[PDB]
Amino acid sequence: NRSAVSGGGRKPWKQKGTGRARQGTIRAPQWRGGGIVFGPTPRSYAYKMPKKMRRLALRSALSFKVQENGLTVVDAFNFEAPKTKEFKNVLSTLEQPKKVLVVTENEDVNVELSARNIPGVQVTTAQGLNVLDITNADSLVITEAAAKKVEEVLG
Amino acid sequence: RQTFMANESNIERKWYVIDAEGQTLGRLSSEVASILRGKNKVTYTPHVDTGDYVIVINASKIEFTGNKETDKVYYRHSNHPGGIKSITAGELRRTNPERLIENSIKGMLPSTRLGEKQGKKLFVYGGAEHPHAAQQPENYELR
Amino acid sequence: KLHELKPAEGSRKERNRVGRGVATGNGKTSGRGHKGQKARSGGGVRPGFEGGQLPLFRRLPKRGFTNINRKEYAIVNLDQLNKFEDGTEVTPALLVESGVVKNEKSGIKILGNGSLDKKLTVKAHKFSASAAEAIDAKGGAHEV
Amino acid sequence: PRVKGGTVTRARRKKTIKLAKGYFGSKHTLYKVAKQQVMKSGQYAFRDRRQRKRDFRKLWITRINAAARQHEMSYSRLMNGLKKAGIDINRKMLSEIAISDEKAFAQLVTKAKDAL
RNA sequence: GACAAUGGUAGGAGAGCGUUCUAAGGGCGUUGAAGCAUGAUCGUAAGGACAUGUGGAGCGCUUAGAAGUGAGAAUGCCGGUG
RNA sequence: UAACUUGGGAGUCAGAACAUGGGUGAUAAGGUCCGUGUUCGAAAGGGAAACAGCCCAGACCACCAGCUAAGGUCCCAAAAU
RNA sequence: GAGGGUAGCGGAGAAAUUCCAAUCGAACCUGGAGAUAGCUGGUUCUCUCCGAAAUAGCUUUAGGGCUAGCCUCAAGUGAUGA
RNA sequence: ACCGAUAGUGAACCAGUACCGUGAGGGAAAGGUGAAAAGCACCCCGGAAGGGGAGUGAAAUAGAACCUGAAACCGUGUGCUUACAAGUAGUCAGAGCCCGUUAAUGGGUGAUGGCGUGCCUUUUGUAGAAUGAACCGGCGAGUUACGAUUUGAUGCAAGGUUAAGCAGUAAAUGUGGAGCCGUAGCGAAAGCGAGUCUGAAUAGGGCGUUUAGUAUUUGGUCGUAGACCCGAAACCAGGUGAU
Repeated sequence: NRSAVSGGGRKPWKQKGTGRARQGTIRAPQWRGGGIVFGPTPRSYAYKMPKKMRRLALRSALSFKVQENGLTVVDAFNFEAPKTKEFKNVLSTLEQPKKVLVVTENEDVNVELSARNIPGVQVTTAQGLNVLDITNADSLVITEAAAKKVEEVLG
Repeated sequence: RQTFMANESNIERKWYVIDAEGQTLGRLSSEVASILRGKNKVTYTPHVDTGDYVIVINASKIEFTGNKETDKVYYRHSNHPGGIKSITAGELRRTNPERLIENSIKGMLPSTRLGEKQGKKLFVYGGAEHPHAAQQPENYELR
Repeated sequence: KLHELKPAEGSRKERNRVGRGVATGNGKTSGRGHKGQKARSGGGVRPGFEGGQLPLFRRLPKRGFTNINRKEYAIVNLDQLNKFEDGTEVTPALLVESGVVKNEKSGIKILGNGSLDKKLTVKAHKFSASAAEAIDAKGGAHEV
Repeated sequence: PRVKGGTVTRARRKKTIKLAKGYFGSKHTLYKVAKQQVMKSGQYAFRDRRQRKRDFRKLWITRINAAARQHEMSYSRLMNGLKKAGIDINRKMLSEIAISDEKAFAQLVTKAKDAL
């Protein structure tokens, strides 16, 4: 702003005596190199919503996913080593689209190490289900234990 | 849009002669001016000249009314400080009968480029003989 | 879907910007007027008043005082006691739990507004004259 | 985000200069001078559009009067006669037939005189 | 369909055009993007296309979100030229 | 065909001419202060030569269609020598 | 002529409000500081509906305010309006 | 969901530099060949600068004053028109002459006729001889934080709801019930309570008995902060000056 710019303390010329516009500083907005009035300022954009309304925003997303036949249930993932090719094959066998979201009952280290370099594939836990992730994904793959945990913990 | 317009390629102009024996100066001038402008033709066009030529004989022997012999004065200025001249209508009739008729008629015509040209078709002669016999002028009866 | 998002109808409105040409309706003077104190940047007068004649809150006298030892009681009516089943004990430890008293300021006072139509026992700090007979009309007792 | 100007101010001013093609001197070159002339041109056209109808009606009447004077009768007397017979022909059609078929106009003149 | 209304300063209310960035979806481009110039084109307005020259590498479209979002005047500031 | 009540947001506190009843001035002022109407302000179009306030009349856009108001019909200049 | 002294709430003045770096009824530079301005100037895209006032009271007030009168939007009662 | 060379630090270049002042002190303008220097061997005009060929390169009007290259402004050639005429320079009508389009009841020019005293600001009232602008281009003015009220949307409903903190990707989600609003008012207060105060006396009167709110957010307005922007004569504090 006007005070932040360096210099511009004196008065460029006297108030009257010559034919020129009256000026007070060399850093006024109309000048070239002066301060900016009503620009952007650092702040935050986050805000909150009642707790009862957050639960409805997730159940609605899950229901919208299940109406379009985009929710399938599989057994556990007994991966012994992180292999991307094996996950690609099991995705092809299940006949899943390019975008897919898979949940696990806890943080599965072997499942998470794989499938994290294939475009359009993301992994979340049962507790940390997002609203953006469910809407963004094209198909949902859930394990039965994680499905029960979601049914119980989530209302 | 089917209104007819006249141009320079389909206009016929005629010559008429009018005698000024025993006629009021202003009443003769009022009817003559309507002939030079072509207002009596059915193909009248406001932006094209459609008038007819007019010859006026016997500029003298024109009659006034009332005391206009000595009570009608014409003024003019020479664009110099204090220079103004005057002359009566009676004096002007016998010193220059032609200029008296021209000024009255020309003051009844619009002062535009076309109006300044339509007034060039008027011919005034003091006597009773005109030298325009090569044309075909016809006697005109006043309305 | 993230590529078809529609907000609730009648829940969003575009703001108004002034000084952006004469066709908008607030171009030159931006809704201020001409040549006044209120037409300058920096506001007008104080919300109460400024200058002029005497303000209203200056020509009226002060009234009363305040008590340091003031006590305020949380009031529970008879109709609000119909939730508890008949023949049960009611305690300030139970009214707070049941959701009737959210903030117990200095005690529980029972006011006789409504109809009891029950056979319960209730104890509280203070009772009103009307609420005393209504509890004992159909049976029961009250303890202070 | 900083929204800087460009390709919007120039595209809007060149439309005004194009509308001023054919003007004298700087009135077809400078935007500020040319903008004022375009507003004046629009105001003139609105006024002249309605004034154009009066001018053409006065032209038909002048031509009708001249053609009627050759039958020893006036314009204000001719139009009164036609309405008595209920001819119901406007000035535009009266003028066109008075120069194309001079014999056709003579029939209408006789009918007006018959109705007095 | 039938009728009725539509001049406007200060000022109140509503529907819209255009610019920059972001998310998602879907496209164009060395067989030529943005920008620049011309044209006799389209809509009720702010405005939108197409063709041809130059140009040599990026850019639109749909729905939403945000704002350093629109210039003819301040004896305005800087540069160029009468 | 409008009035009243409760709520959100304003602007305005320099007015002018004409007709009419008065004060003041000098039965002066395009003077000044009041009451009662019209217009301008914020109103373009026609008439008064031109001329905010006088007379007629209130423009949504387009037409080379008709009848009227105020004022007019010898020429400029449309309409009765 | 050379070397030195007196500094701004202050110096010097055979006294004129005269001089203290082309400026002096109180020097110059930087900060408080974006001092205050009931005062002039300026305030950027487009369309549709409605549409004023220049009055009364009070005022350290008279070219500034506040309440009332007159304008606009929404929700209510229902012949209360001319 | 920060700038992109008038922007972003005053400074993208050897900038606190040039430059200005005795001194304290003030304080700039300047970015771009091409992928690769392959930066024009050689011929012609001179004293040289420059230019025309040839050659390198996809391109030399990319030739180092080098990416694109608008306007003001300055020059050359051409189709129509102009030396009797009184002009806010246009608009409506209109012959004549020259062309041929985004192919449409087409384009350029203009002998004549009618109407017509720029724009903005401020004013009862402005063509005003009241103010402002030489012209073109760029920049240049109601914003944000925290509270209050009102309107719309949404979740729950005699109930509604979190704060700081902890965990979690600076991540939007769980925990956290200190706290706040409402469900009951009246009175200066003790106090009473669907009824209270005044009053000897609900005798009358005042304010209540609607006894549906509450959390978040779009829009309008207000308050505290410079609060739509530019403009003083002045005041205080710390220093520099008797070349």
